Amino acid sequence: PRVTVLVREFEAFDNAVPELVDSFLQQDPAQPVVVAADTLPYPPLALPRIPNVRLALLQPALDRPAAASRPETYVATEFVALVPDGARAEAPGLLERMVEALRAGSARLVAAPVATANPARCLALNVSLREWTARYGAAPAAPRCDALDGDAVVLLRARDLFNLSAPLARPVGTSLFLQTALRGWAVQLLDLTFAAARQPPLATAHARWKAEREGRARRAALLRALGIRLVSWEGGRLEWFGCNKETTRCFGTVVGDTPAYLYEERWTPPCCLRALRETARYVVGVLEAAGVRYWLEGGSLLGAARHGDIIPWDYDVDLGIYLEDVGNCEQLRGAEAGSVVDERGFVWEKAGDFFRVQYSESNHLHVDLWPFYPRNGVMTKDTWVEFPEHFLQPLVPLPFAGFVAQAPNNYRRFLELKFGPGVIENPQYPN
Amino acid sequence: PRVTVLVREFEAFDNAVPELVDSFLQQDPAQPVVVAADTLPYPPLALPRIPNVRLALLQPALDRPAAASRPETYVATEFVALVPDGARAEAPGLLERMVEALRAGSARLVAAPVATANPARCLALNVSLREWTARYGAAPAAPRCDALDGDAVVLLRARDLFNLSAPLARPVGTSLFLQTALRGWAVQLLDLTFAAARQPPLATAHARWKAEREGRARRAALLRALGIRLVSWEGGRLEWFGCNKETTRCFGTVVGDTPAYLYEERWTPPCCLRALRETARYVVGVLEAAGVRYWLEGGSLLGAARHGDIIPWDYDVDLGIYLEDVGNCEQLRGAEAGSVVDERGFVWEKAVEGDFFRVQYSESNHLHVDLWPFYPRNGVMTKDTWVEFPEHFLQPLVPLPFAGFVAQAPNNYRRFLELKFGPGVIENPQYPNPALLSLTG
Amino acid sequence: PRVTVLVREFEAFDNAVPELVDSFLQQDPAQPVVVAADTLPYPPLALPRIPNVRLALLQPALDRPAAASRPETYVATEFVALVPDGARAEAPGLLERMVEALRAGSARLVAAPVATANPARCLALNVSLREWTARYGAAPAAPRCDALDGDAVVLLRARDLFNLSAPLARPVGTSLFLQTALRGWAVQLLDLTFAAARQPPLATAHARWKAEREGRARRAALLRALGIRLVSWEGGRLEWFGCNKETTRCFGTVVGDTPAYLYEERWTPPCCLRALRETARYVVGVLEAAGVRYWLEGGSLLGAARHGDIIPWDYDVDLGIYLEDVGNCEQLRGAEAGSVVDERGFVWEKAVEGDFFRVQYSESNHLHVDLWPFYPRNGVMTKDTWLDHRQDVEFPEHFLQPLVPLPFAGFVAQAPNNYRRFLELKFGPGVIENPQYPNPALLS
Amino acid sequence: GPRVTVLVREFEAFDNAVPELVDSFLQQDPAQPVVVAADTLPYPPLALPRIPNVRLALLQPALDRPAAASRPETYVATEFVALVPDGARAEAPGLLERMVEALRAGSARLVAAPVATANPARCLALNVSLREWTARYGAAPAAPRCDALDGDAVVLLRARDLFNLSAPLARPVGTSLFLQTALRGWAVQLLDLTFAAARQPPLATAHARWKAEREGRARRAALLRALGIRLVSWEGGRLEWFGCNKETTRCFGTVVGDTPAYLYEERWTPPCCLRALRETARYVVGVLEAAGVRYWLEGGSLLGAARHGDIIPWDYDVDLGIYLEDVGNCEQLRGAEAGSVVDERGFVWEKAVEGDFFRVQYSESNHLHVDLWPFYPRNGVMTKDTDVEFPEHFLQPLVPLPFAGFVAQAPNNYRRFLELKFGPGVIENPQYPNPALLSLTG
Ligand SMILES: *[C@@H]1O[C@H](CO)[C@@H](O)[C@H](O)[C@H]1NC(C)=O
Ligand SMILES: *[C@@H]1O[C@H](CO)[C@@H](O)[C@H](O)[C@H]1NC(C)=O
Ligand SMILES: *[C@@H]1O[C@H](CO)[C@@H](O)[C@H](O)[C@H]1NC(C)=O
Ligand SMILES: *[C@@H]1O[C@H](CO)[C@@H](O)[C@H](O)[C@H]1NC(C)=O
Ligand SMILES: *[C@@H]1O[C@H](CO)[C@@H](O)[C@H](O)[C@H]1NC(C)=O
Ligand SMILES: [Ba+2]
Ligand SMILES: [Ba+2]
Ligand SMILES: [Ba+2]
Ligand SMILES: [Ba+2]
Ligand SMILES: [Zn+2]
Ligand SMILES: [Zn+2]
Ligand SMILES: [Zn+2]
Ligand SMILES: [Zn+2]
Repeated sequence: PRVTVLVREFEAFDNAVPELVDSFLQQDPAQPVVVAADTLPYPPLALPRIPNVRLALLQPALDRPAAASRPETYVATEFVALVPDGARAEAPGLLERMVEALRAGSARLVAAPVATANPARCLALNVSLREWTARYGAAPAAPRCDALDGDAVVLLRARDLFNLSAPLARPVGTSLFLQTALRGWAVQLLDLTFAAARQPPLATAHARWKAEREGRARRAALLRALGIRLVSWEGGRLEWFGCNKETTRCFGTVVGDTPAYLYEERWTPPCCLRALRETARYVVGVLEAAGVRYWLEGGSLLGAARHGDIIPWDYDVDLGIYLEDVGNCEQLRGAEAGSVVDERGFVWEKAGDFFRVQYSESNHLHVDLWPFYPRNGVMTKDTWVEFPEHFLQPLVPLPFAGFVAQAPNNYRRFLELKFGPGVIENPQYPN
Repeated sequence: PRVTVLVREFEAFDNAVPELVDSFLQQDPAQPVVVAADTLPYPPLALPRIPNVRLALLQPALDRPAAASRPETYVATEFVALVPDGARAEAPGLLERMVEALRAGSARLVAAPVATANPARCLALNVSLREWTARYGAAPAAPRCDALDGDAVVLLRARDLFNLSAPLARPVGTSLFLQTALRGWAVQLLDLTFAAARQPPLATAHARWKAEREGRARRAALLRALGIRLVSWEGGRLEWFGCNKETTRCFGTVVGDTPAYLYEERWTPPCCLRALRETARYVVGVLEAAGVRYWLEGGSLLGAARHGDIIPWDYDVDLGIYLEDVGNCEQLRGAEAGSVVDERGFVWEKAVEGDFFRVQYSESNHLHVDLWPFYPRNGVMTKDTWVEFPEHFLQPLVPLPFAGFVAQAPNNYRRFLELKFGPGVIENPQYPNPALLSLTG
Repeated sequence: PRVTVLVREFEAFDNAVPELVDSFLQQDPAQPVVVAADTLPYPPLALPRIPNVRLALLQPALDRPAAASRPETYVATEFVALVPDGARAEAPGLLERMVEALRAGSARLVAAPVATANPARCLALNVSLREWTARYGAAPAAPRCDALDGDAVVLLRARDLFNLSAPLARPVGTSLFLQTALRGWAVQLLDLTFAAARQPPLATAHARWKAEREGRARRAALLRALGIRLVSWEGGRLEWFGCNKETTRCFGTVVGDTPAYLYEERWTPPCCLRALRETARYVVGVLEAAGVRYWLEGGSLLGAARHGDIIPWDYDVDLGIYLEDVGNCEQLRGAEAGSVVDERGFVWEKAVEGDFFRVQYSESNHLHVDLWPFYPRNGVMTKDTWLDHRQDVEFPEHFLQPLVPLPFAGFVAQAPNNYRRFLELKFGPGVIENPQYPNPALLS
Repeated sequence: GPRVTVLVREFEAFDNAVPELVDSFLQQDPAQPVVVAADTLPYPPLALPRIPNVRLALLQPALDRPAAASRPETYVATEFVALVPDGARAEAPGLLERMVEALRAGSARLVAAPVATANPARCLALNVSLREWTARYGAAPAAPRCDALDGDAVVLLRARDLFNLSAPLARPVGTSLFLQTALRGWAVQLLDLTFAAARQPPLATAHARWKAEREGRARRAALLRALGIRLVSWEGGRLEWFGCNKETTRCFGTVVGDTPAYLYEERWTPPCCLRALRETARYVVGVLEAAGVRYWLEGGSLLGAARHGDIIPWDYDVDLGIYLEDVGNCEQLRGAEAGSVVDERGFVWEKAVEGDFFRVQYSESNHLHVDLWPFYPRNGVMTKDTDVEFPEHFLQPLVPLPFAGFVAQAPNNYRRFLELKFGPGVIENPQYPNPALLSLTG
């Protein structure tokens, strides 16, 4: 029943780690304690310089072996307890009680909230790497949950913790449960409680605001490194960690009509789809304002017919327009002379049969506009397939990407025209 | 098969790695080959789908075990051959030649240049972590070297490569030899040449420009992460990677009075020393032009007397001045009414705590020269806040080299220093003591 | 099951500890390993400087806390395995199998021999601190023993090993089992074998020779530090670690008639008793050949009457002689002129107290026989100077006419007739049947 | 409840006043905790009161005791410990809590009160340098705030501070305690309180004192050797040595891979070894000057001379160059080619294993040495046909240079000479040993 206390979540500029360590040492003078950090914390932690208390520095160093930054090599015991800063040991035998709870139960992780201002609460959590998304919500089976929000001591076996790909990546409260929920592991929120530090850290408003800003930066760098572009919550709140109007798009130049994310066995990053939807809405608005006849085309019409949205692995939007109405829209006659950046940041280009509207100068997610003209009662272009004009007389309202778009009438027939029978019900899933 | 080809230095957007892997397989279909990358290379490498060729993705991922990001997981042979993009295997029996050479020699690394436009050259290298410096130079004992500049296949034992802390940190050409040289290991540049790829990568000026921009960015991040603040060639062609006029100073606020670098078992970043020398020179220039009597004080006078420079673990400069001369200098007169940024960015302030003056390098970089006003009563120099000393030490002042210029010092400064610090202090430096610091705090 | 490997038995000048530690690291790269030494070994051990392999220096040091020299603070695991130099991990998971047997069995220690030229064997062991003796013999209930002889990996719980007073005193093979056997613990000798080092230490006869010497010196210092004077084996072989003719006696000058070892709740060291018996045997042989009438006196007679030997907490021997006979013995004649060293190294001298003689084992070892001269006044034996003990009294001469044989200290000695009445006259009724310390007003 | 445990460690079993000491403290408070600590059971018996608050702590391994029994903290349940020397007696009541009150209100982690004996404690300064194996004592400039005490004092400090040291009760406590506390930068405050002397003071006769001092001196010498204190000095003088000498082996023995054992221990060269090196250098130089052998400081010896006029503190030998053509002028050198020569003052002169150089050892047992490297002009260059080769004008002429306490000869413009051999800026950038580096590079 030997447990190593492992401290990872603290701020060098303001912490209660010395009190934390001394509290556990008072219950057992030989208590193994590992404080982990990326670089040597300054001001000095001034931990007891005793063999059972050790500081593990996790970044590479010119004068250290590979083993010196691998944390399992500091942990000899069967069980490990992640303790956040602000916790202290008061009553004895709490770690042993958590161990017997873990062995008695069926959850590979047990947790005991710390009585801070934000004690841990259960949460549900669903990770979809394919969609670059993590969704949180209220946990139906509490005290059994997928993740925790707030402060808690977490206990698990060392073999379980250190076989994870990133066991001590910060913030631990986000990184750990992303990895354990993806593996189908559960955490049991026990009824035990650890007391708070008698002199808690981040006592002033400046200190707390400084810590929250650097914590938000670490959380953003973590999610970007691990492929989470979107955190969403039950209730609707969204947290974005991908591209936007002032950045480049997430994947860059496609070759051979296969974007990079497909080889990573993922679909389109949700931030990229968001920009495409917003550009589709903007362009349609501009076109309808100028009185230009447009209709959904290609995979955009297909996605609209299938589920009213962009096909989740597509990376552009295709609209058809009447060649005759091109002149009615200022952005487009300007696009003939050269690239036009309008007042809202969108970039209209002609390149090439067609026009292309990019989300911004830096973010090259685009809507392609393909002009057709009626010559035979058939709609046709001039460089390269054609379709009869009666599919556009009239056009029908069709939900797409958050707004009501225009589609050819009888568009399921139109889609079997362009793609073959059964296209809507048989999606061509990437493999 | 005893060697595993490992490819780490290449660019996703333009490379010849397929030709590389193919060239080694054309000589032995069973040859073990590992292409290592942080993320899946795009466009697809389309490497042969055989068991002995593996793509090693070294970044941690939510869906993978810890072992997947450890490069030793992918190598099961005794040696590793680090092959740069642009190389190719043509003459059979070349890796076995490098094995025989390394076995018979005393160097732990052997290398063969590749016949590109930039073939490997032999270099000397010493790494001082205390001084945060990588000193390069021409290799006196060539073809036994400390580092290589250029393209080469480097062969060493897998157990050696993967015991390094950062075995595949990029650029490998920089990261590997910083680690091996610090360990006292040599690389032996053999009389063997690998051919270049028949379609070499980065052939256009544009491709090269993008590769070089990314490569320099990776080098800069690598040196900062590893605590190399200064790179030099033959003591010149200095390359800096630390603080400057526009940044914070490297160590920030001292709580000790023991700056952070002492707990890291190093000395003052050269980076910071340079700013201190710059500021001391500028302040002395200002004091002399304004007619302010100054002299080197405390550890600055001690360092000047010892070796004519700042003590390499100190972090400021101290000067004494006559108090009655303060009025002669506009920055100092302005410093008593509040903080003044002068025309060259230096910040002159009057620390109300100690009744002294402080001149910062810049508004953001708080390396400073301190000015201690003394005034004579009864022929003793004294001040009213806190050692006092007889004025005859200042009558007259003598020249003394310090920090790249000639400074003023008290006469009989060795006596002066001995009365302030004790006898023999010039000869017995209080060298930093990590063990003791670990004990006292 | 987590097991820390702990290495204590090795020589700095010649060892295979690097091979040992690497052999366990090849089975588990994070295997916790503690090498313990008294001082920093030179030449350098050059262990892997990785966090799971640590060097524990048990010396005091000005710049270290108390914890730095307490080995338990280096061991965080439930179990610890003492591994000797010259051993090697080859099979996977032997430590796990040893843990399993310890859990399943009743012994607090389990052991696996090492395939050296001298694998561990199973031994019985009784420790008697009161008698300063460790008695070894063949194991009656093997493979369950009190002690081992030879090289073995010994696995036990850290809480058990580090609760011992001297868990890592060298030689561990002697020190550990002296402590565990005294506590009634057993060591189970398992049917598992660790391999020997591929390049074993002490490869040359010279290197071996200096190693056997410094081990012998360490063992001797260990037994003296722990108060083991005598070690015996099943064949009857004895090794001594105390008194001899060439040294000082073990205990020094006695105040209050109560020697220092009694307050340590120990009896007379077995080496001091041996010297006392060989001195008694010699002195009696000299007096008989010289024609001096002697009889067992005081506590020596009492011990003879009880069990034919020196009282086990006594520290001298007392004999009475007719004073008219002193002139018959050359040593006694010389002793009145001064201290005499005789043909066998014994020292004869007239004492510095009450007109009696004293015979020392040697010049350096002052264990002695005291000779008390008596003369008959009127059928009553008496002296002119008397020490202030209840045992120093006049007595009737008829007790000496005639003397009777009585076994004492391995030989037949002369005793007063009716020695029971003689002893009760000098000590009070029932003295033979009621043993007590020389002075129970201080210690009983 | 009492907050101080009296601890008695400094006493002699054959002659002490410990029973009086214990009784005096129990007479102010019968429940006062008192601990007498000893390595073995003191004989003759102490016969201390058989009450629970009086305990004999035996600090010896024993076959029939648990680990806790030999640990002194086992016996202390109070926050504070008062180390009381034998010869003290408690008379004025409440002296211990005045000392507790002083300690809490002050800023020294130790407070002390002298005992009114023949040798009352006096305040001292103490600098401990493990790197130089030296304890430097002197008068205390900021008394009554000290680093160490000399004499008899009751010393009070927190139990957790005392029992956290490596050797809290090592004898003599008056030496071991302040070596450890001064190294930690702790201070002792000599309070203006005084304890009374025992009514019947111990060691009252000259013979008893002689025995007591002999054993104490023996304990002190063993303590400084075990703790690595080779030299004790008072005001920089009155040197007291505890290392090697002319009749012993050198401290670090045989060197493996030019890395002497002291470097791995994160220290520099022992001061006894440096002293012998300076003696041998001065002697060899004097012999060479009297015999007419031209010599010059070479290598690291010259480097130390130019830098600070002494052996570099982590070097362990001295190197001199000589003209080969002058070897015949020296008797000891002439004999050195034949075989090893012990000269009239015990120094040993040898021609080397190979590499053609001469070696002069301090003595037959102590192998600290000066090396002599013979050169000869071949053109204008100095060479040994088996050290760097350098132009001969650096020797035309030689210059005086302070070194190791005398004046030695050096190559002219030794600064240029040194950078030709070692590299630019060598005099100015010394790099003391790097044990962490050493740990990485064997
Ligand atoms: C994760 O998956 C389940 C179905 O397997 C789903 O019902 C649940 O809502 C998902 N998690 C969240 C937080 O929505
Ligand atoms: C991963 O788990 C396996 C099996 O429990 C174990 O052998 C290994 O040591 C673990 N990895 C660690 C703890 O880094
Ligand atoms: C790993 O590197 C360290 C250097 O710090 C060394 O102590 C250790 O022996 C190395 N292990 C191997 C197998 O090279
Ligand atoms: C140990 O003591 C037991 C119990 O009296 C006894 O039977 C046995 O013979 C003794 N063994 C030895 C080796 O003395
Ligand atoms: C102790 O060191 C201080 C500071 O280095 C010095 O001023 C003082 O003279 C030293 N004292 C002794 C006795 O060496
Ligand atoms: Ba499409
Ligand atoms: Ba200073
Ligand atoms: Ba008797
Ligand atoms: Ba040298
Ligand atoms: Zn995106
Ligand atoms: Zn800097
Ligand atoms: Zn004896
Ligand atoms: Zn020495």
